[PDB]
Amino acid sequence: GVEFEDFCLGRDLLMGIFEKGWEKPSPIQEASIGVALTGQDILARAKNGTGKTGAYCIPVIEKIQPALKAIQAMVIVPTRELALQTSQICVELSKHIQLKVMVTTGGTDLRDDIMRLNGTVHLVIATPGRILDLMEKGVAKMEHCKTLVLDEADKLLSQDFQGILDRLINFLPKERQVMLYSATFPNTVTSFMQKHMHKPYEIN
Amino acid sequence: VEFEDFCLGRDLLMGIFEKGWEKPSPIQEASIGVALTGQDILARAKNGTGKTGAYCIPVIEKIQPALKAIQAMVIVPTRELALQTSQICVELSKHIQLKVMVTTGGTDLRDDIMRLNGTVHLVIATPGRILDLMEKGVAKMEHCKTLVLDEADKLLSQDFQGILDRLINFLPKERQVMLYSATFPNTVTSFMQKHMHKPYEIN
Repeated sequence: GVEFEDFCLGRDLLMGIFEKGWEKPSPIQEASIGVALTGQDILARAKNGTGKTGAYCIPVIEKIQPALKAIQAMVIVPTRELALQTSQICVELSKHIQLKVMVTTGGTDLRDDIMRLNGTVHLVIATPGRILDLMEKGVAKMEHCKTLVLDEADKLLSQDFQGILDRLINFLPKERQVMLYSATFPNTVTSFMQKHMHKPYEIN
Repeated sequence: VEFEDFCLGRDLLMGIFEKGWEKPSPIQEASIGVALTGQDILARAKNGTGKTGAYCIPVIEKIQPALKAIQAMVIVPTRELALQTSQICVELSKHIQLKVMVTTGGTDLRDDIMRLNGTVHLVIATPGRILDLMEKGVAKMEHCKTLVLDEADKLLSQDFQGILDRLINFLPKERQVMLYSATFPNTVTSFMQKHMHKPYEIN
C-alpha cells in the first residue's frame, strides 16, 4: 500500500497531513501526487468532491519555498464556497510551515486585498474575476507563480466567465505547471488545454 | 542535480554512493524522477552503465523486499549484458535484502528452477530463457509490475518468432514499461503502439 512518506514530502507538510487524520493517500492522491511533484502538467477528470482538493493541495504546498516572499502558486475555483473549502485544507496542511495563504472571492473593498498583497503571500486561492483585477492593477505580481491549479475547469471556461480565464493565465510565466481538474471536458476545456498546457499527464 | 534530490531510500542512496556514482548523468537526471512515478517511459539512449543506472535505481527503489515474489524484470539482448546488469543491481542493493537472479543461456534449467523455488525479487533476463521459464509455470509473474526493455531495437529486430511480443502478455496488464533504445525502427515503434500506454518521452 502506497504511503504518504513514499512521496518524500517535507516533514512539516507530512505532520500536517498526519495531524489532519489522513493516514494513507486516497485513489486520486495516489494517482496524481507523484507526477505532480515532477512538475509535469496534469489533466484530471474528477468529480466535485474533496479528495480532489487534497490531491492538488499537497503537491502545491510541497513545492512552495516559504523563505521566498512572493506568490508561488495559485488555485482558481469558480465559487466562494469552493474557495473557502480549498483554503481550509491548505491552511490545515500547512499548519507547520510558515506559509501565507490568501483567499479572495471579491465582493469586498478592493483595499482589503491590496493590503494583504503588500505583505507576504505564498499561495493565492481565488475566484478568477477578482484576482485578474488584482493582476491587471499590478498588485498581485505573478513573476514567481510557477504553479496554477484550475479546479472545475468546465465551469471556469463556461459562458458565465466571459473568457476571463484566458486573460488570467496570460499573466503567468511561460515556464509553469498547470494542473487542470474537471468533471466534464467539452470543447471549451479541450481547446483551452491544447492552447495553454504542455503534454499533460492524463488521469481518469 | 543530486541523487539525494530524487525520492530514494537511504539504503539505496548508500549503494549508489559506494558504487562511486557522484551525481546523476543527464539520462539519469531525466529518467529517475519520472520512472519513480510509475509512468511508461520511452527513452532514446546509447549504450552505457549510465542508462543502466537510470533504470536500475528506480527499479530497485520500488521493490518491496518483504514481498517474496518477482516484482520487476529487466530484459537485455545478451548473456554478457545480463551479467553486467545483475552485478550492478546487486552492488546498488548491497544494503537491501533484495534477491537478484539472472535467467539467460549458459545455465542449466534445473538450476534456474531451484533458484526460482526460493525468493527472487528481480529478474535480469534474455528473452528466450525467461519466456521458457514463464511458460513452464516456474517464474511466477503476478507481482511483476515493472518491465525494462534495454536496447529494444536489438531485442525487437531479430525477434521473428515474436518472443518479446509473447513474453509481455505474461506480465500483469496493469504494469509499467520502461523502454531504452539507440534507434527507433518500425519494430520498436510498433511494439510501443501495441503494448505501452502514453509513455513519457526522453531524448
